[PDB]
Amino acid sequence: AYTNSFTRGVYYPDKVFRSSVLHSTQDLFLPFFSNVTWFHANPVLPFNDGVYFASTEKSNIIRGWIFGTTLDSKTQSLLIVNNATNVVIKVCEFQFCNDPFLGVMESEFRVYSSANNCTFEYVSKNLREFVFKNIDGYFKIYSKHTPINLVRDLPQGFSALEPLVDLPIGINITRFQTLLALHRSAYYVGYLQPRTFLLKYNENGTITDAVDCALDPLSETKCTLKSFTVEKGIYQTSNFR
Amino acid sequence: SFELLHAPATVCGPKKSTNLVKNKCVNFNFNGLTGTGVLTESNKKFLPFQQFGRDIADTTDAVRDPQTLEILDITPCSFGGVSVITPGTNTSNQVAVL
Amino acid sequence: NQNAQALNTLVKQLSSNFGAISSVLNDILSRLDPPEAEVQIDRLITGR
Amino acid sequence: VQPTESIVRFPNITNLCPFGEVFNATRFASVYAWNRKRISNCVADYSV
Ligand SMILES: *[C@@H]1O[C@H](CO)[C@@H](O)[C@H](O)[C@H]1NC(C)=O
Ligand SMILES: *[C@@H]1O[C@H](CO)[C@@H](O)[C@H](O)[C@H]1NC(C)=O
Ligand SMILES: *[C@@H]1O[C@H](CO)[C@@H](O)[C@H](O)[C@H]1NC(C)=O
Repeated sequence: AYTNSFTRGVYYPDKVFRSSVLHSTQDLFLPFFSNVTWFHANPVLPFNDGVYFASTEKSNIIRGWIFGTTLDSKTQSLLIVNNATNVVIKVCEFQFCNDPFLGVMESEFRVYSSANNCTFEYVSKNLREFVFKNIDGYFKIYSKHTPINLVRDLPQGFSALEPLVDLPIGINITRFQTLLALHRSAYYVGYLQPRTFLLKYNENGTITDAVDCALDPLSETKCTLKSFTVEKGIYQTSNFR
Repeated sequence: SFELLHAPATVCGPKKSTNLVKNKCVNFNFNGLTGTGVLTESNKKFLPFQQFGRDIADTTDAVRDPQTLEILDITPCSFGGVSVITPGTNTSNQVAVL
Repeated sequence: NQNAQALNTLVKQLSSNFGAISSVLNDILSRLDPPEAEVQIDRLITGR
Repeated sequence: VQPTESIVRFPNITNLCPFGEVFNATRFASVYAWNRKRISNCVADYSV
């Protein structure tokens, strides 16, 4: 299956506050209007330079993730999961076993079977989306909650992706896995590339709109003028080689 | 036995802070952000978390202290030229300065 | 508009390293020995 | 005007890299079999 990611997947390049300047950045973003490879409720997916993960559900069935570089044995591997409550993060080099799909009443225990020289620990009608980046041994996560009414389609709209956490674990992730909670008796995936954007701000809060100034000629023209409004005339944007 | 790896440093010593001062020309250092200016409390709120606000011409003008989470304002320390007003050396020697 | 734009692109040029280690002086000042930091400071001074 | 004085300000002190179970520990090991407890992301108070 395939769908179109209209204007989703926008996070904050840094922690700076900007009142109303219409700022132009250059970083790794999800391109506007691209295919997402949406699934149903799940093989391994390559983690090239960062991914956009989104989920649409009405029940708490979607669960954490597993990352790594070989996904076979004896290597550094992220592992973020979640139980009924108190989200636990377990990020170490170990012999991760398999893909532990969760099995539901509250009786859910099939996670792992191996323990070795761990290095880190942590214990703590809706749309949830995440962005993962692996830069200089830092793992950054951005998250946002959005209430929805339709669940069979990706909604139209804009929302910034406020930063969640960061981890200093040096690792070179290349693939990852996802976890569900199938009972016993729909998640979106997209990749992101180096682009240039025109994030807005409103001096009373956060980003309200953005334009990807590499999509169509108006995007290039707006990006040149550094404004969202273009007056009648002819504008010289770039060069053709 | 300390060790140095390509992974970012994680175990590092503590940094001695100091009690901030307002309404004076000081040399500030907030988690690397340095410079000088008069410190003043802000009338603006960043977010549930933001470190330092900038503006057009990418100048740092608003930061929050990482002990009380209060946003402060940075204004450049006073500078300007001095001018000498004279009626002429032959006329007199009184001088007014601007 | 022209005067403001020129005066704005003037002060925006202060965040360019001109091939040196960094744009800020107070970091190249307190992260290198003076004798070689002279080269970086000069290379930044010329650009400014 | 000139800067009255220089000020530095940093966040609160987090987990203090527990050394009490390494120095003030009860029972140590023998030489031919020595421990290798490794510290991790925290603040080390070498002044004490
Ligand atoms: C997604 O890929 C298919 C072919 O695999 C293509 O027909 C479709 O136009 C693509 N979607 C977008 C939004 O370009
Ligand atoms: C804008 O700020 C005003 C106060 O300055 C506040 O009442 C209002 O809720 C803000 N708008 C938002 C948060 O959308
Ligand atoms: C300036 O001084 C000279 C000699 O000191 C004098 O002759 C002349 O009248 C003076 N002129 C004025 C305007 O004071």
